Amino acid sequence: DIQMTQSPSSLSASVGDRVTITCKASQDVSIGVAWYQQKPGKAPKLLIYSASYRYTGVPSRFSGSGSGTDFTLTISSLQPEDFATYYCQQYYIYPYTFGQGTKVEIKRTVAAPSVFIFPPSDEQLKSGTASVVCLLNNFYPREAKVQWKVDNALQSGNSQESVTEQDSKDSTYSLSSTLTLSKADYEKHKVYACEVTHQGLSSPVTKSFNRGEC
Amino acid sequence: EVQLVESGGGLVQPGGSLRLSCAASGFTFTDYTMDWVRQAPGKGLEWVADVNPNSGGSIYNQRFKGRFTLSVDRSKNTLYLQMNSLRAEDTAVYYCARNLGPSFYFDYWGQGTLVTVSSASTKGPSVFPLAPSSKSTSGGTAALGCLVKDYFPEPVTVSWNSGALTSGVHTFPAVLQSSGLYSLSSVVTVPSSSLGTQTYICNVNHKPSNTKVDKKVEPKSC
Repeated sequence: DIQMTQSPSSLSASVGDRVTITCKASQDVSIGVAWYQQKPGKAPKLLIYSASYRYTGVPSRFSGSGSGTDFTLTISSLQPEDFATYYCQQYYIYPYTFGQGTKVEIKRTVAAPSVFIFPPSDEQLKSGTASVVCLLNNFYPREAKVQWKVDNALQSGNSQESVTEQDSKDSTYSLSSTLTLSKADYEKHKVYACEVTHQGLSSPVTKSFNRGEC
Repeated sequence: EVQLVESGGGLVQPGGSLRLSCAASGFTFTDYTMDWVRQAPGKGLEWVADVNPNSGGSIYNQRFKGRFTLSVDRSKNTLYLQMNSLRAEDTAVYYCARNLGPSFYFDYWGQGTLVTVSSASTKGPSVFPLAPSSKSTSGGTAALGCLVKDYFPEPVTVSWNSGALTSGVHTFPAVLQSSGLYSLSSVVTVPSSSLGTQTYICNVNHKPSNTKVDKKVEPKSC
């Protein structure tokens, strides 16, 4: 069937910048191409059809061009709310295939994360486990490293982290890292700390607490 | 206004069955054709099928023939996707979408409904407080929250103070633990001067297990 390949797979651009996304069809599809925008947790929205027609009500900054095998979607002036995955699709030839999508993120001024730590609740302890949570709030860029240390020993394989989708209003991210141990293991140690490294921090930041005191 | 509301998604075992519904409104339902497009977790989009509400004729995507059946009730403006012999690979968010032109591009999509194909049992979450303390206070800002742990399947909804508190809230994407159960945290930052003066309750709702929990999060010494 016809394959639709997009490039780049992801990109970061500043507010006000002109952004160009490409989509290559494995064979001539004349002008039977559409573009869609999909924001986190929302359903896709039609932006362009017939390769160059902006759909009714779509912001003017969105436009499409091309015909044959090379198509392009252009955002004339990127806005904070434009963080999303953009997909092209060819719709004349069954099975009406979509491209893999291009992730667009907004490049903003560097912002260091505020770091907060939460000891396990006494409630969870009586459940047999202890989850320690470290929160990195409202930062940019997305890249950040969180390292857990129990009595100064670096942890591995016992933590998981989650990052929020880029904020559509101030383009920042937040991240949660959860260290989980059984109650038995948790009570065999004293100092629990998360060390955070990020571009906005001149030096790593460490937040910690003593089990016996929390 | 134009709206497409899907429903019927949920957890089903491999080889199980499910029926998704799409209630249309705000336009002459019979003047267009309707489709279903799906998206597996963290993947792209895949067209599923199209149906003409005037003739009932439908076109399916190759690999879905035999287990997916499209139908429509031109008396309620509703579309249906009957699914049988479900495979693990069928786990995805299924979107209902309107097809205006003769071509196959869709101008309006519903919010979608999640279908999870797994043999794992439904389990309600434990809800633990992420207590605010000096350890979660940075000047005029303090953080607090709730840890929603060990539930299945997705999703869970979390609100603060019955939706009264929305600013400063961050409900993180769930993570799948090794146990096969999901876990997520919801946090909120508030001015430090409001801690001892305001009550903070996280309202957790896990529809799949028909469980609803409220948890008051109080400051702690640490």
